Amino acid sequence: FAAFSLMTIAVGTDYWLYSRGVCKTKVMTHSGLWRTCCLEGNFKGLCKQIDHFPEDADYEADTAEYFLRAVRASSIFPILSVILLFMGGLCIAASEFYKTRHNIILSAGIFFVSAGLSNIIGIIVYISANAG
Amino acid sequence: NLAVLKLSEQGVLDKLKNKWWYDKGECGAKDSGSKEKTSALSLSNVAGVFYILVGGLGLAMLVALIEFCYKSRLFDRGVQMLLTTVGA
Amino acid sequence: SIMIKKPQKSKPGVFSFLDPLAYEIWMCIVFAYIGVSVVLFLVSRFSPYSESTNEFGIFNSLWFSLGAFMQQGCDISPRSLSGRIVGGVWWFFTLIIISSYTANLAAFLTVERMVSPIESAEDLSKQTEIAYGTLDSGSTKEFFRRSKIAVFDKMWTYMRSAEPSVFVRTTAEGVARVRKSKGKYAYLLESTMNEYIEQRKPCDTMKVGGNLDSKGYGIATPKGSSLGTPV
Amino acid sequence: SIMIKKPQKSKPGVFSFLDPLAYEIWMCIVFAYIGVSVVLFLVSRFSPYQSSESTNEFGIFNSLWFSLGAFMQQGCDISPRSLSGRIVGGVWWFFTLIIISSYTANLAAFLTVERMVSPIESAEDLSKQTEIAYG
Amino acid sequence: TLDSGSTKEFFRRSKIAVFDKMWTYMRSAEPSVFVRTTAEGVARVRKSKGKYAYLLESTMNEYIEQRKPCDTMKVGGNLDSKGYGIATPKGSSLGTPV
Ligand SMILES: C[N+](C)(C)CCCCCNC[C@]12C[C@H]3C[C@H](C[C@H](C3)C1)C2
Ligand SMILES: N[C@@H](CCC(=O)O)C(=O)O
Ligand SMILES: N[C@@H](CCC(=O)O)C(=O)O
Repeated sequence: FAAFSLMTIAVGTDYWLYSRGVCKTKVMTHSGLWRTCCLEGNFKGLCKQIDHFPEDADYEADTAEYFLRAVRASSIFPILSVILLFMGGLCIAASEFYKTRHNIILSAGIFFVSAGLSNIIGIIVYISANAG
Repeated sequence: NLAVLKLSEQGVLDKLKNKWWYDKGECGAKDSGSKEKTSALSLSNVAGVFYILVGGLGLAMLVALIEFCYKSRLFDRGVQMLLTTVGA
Repeated sequence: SIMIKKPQKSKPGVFSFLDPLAYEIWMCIVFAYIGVSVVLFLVSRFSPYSESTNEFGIFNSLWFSLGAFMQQGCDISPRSLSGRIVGGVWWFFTLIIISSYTANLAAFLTVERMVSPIESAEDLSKQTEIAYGTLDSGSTKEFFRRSKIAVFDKMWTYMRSAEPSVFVRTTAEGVARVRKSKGKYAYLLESTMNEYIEQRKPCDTMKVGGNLDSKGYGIATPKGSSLGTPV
Repeated sequence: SIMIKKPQKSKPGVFSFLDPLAYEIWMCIVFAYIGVSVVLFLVSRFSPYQSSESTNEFGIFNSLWFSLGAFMQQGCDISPRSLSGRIVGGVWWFFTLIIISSYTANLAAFLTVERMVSPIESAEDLSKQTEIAYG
Repeated sequence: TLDSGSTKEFFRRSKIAVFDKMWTYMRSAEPSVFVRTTAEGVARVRKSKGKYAYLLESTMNEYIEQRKPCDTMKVGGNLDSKGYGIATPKGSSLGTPV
């Protein structure tokens, strides 16, 4: 329950990093997942929704700089941790009912393992495309 | 016709070309191409290693799951001779 | 001689051995350590069928992964197929990272010295970024006026074509101007002045390059008086 | 002369760790790995003369494990325990010294390179393709 | 250099000081550092074993490089910008059509 709470908080969050950027064009930045919100300026708390659009030399199918972005600005590996985590929480909740088959709670912990396996990948790709 | 050859003979053209192209090396690579920085390793360099690590974890776990699947429920010493003859 | 602002060099701190990686890598290797060992535990103790036959547990596995990571060997090996096929991955994982570690620590333990900018005044003739001047009513300023070496000629050209005045009125004026220009205004004076300014607090100045010529201080008398030969 | 834009500095990709050694050398590594493990399997389990066959513990899969263990600097628990498999194993040890010491010479230079891409040089794709204009 | 040669005359008339000292060393030579034909100096450098350098023009240099036995080598860069041309007597009618 604590892990599910902390992971859902960390997903539902605009405060992960702090850097110097802009708020809304066309500054110490209260930056998070997609809402690159900001503070300490002309206005404080206008959360621009960000995605990918560079102005490059037209990389055509540069996969390690394109598919990486596709996994970055659509969190699938971070969001799947919540899915597996509550999926295993349902099984540890369903331990009591339908019991005395000595098999079901083995299936539960696999979700808890694999969710952290998704989490570590999400952290790696987030730091990767921050410096990307 | 006689003056241009004097300039070419005395290198005045070389001096002017150096003045108006090479003494104004300003932007980037001409000045900073012969310097050195040591290192600092970032995570963007080493990412596929972690990728291989996590994928191998998943593969090994899948192997054990189908092992427990099979042992919950070569062959014919004999046809091994067939197998090795067709392999040869 | 040429005097500039000394760039502030960085000192190696206490934990100056964790340098050839970054802190992201240091936390990711901890995370992966935990994950690899717990996956090895999960694959080991899984009711194979008797049960206490295999030797692995959480604790054994925790220090097995560490003894595989740092090259110190082990006491036991995985014998099950999936345990071997997960241990080989960790074996491959260490051989990249610790090799990168040693090979880059070999790079950090060779050089610590700065790259030494605009030395020997030729780039002072070449670039347009950092300005420079002399003292007005000064023999050095007159020397660059009358000088005929072409690099000195171009330096005199840049000094006479100045926006604003690169020239100053007294020595301490140019001292403070270089102390506040942050590497954007060089300064020309004489070597004794230069080393005296170097040997004072706050030591924020620095002599670069070599010398340029051979001048000399003397005693000056009016022309024709009787003091000349006894002095 | 042909003027085009500046390109962007292509940082090295995912499978760049195996970069300092050429693919042919990796191929010969895999072949030698298989061959050494199989020959070491052949030396044992060769009717050793009630233990007349299980004198050693080297199965084909145990030898496959031992070779890979010896290659990457962590020796396994078992040892060849008899002659003539060991003048395989010592040669394999000499091999794994000389190879990976050559591997880890300048590895850090191979993970920060950032070379350029240069699409066209002697133009002629300005004849061939229709994409990039020129005037 | 080559005798009766434009390069030898160029080092005679040259006024850059490094070229002046080179001309000084060439005119103060024991024995003659000068040669009469091109292949003479080629063989002299092929037998001097790195004790006698040679000056010629870049096209000659790359042609000697692209032949057997390839024992020669061009070093450094160039020095100036000369040019081959067609030569006519002064005032004839062939000048402008050529
Ligand atoms: C497992 N055990 C206890 C049976 C053997 C001891 C481990 C061997 C430790 N050597 C690690 C290496 C050191 C240098 C020279 C080579 C290549 C690398 C640099 C890594 C080997
Ligand atoms: N000794 C010199 C100092 C100033 C300078 O070098 O220009 C003078 O009195 O002129
Ligand atoms: N083209 C030159 C060759 C000899 C030299 O360079 O001195 C000439 O005819 O004089």
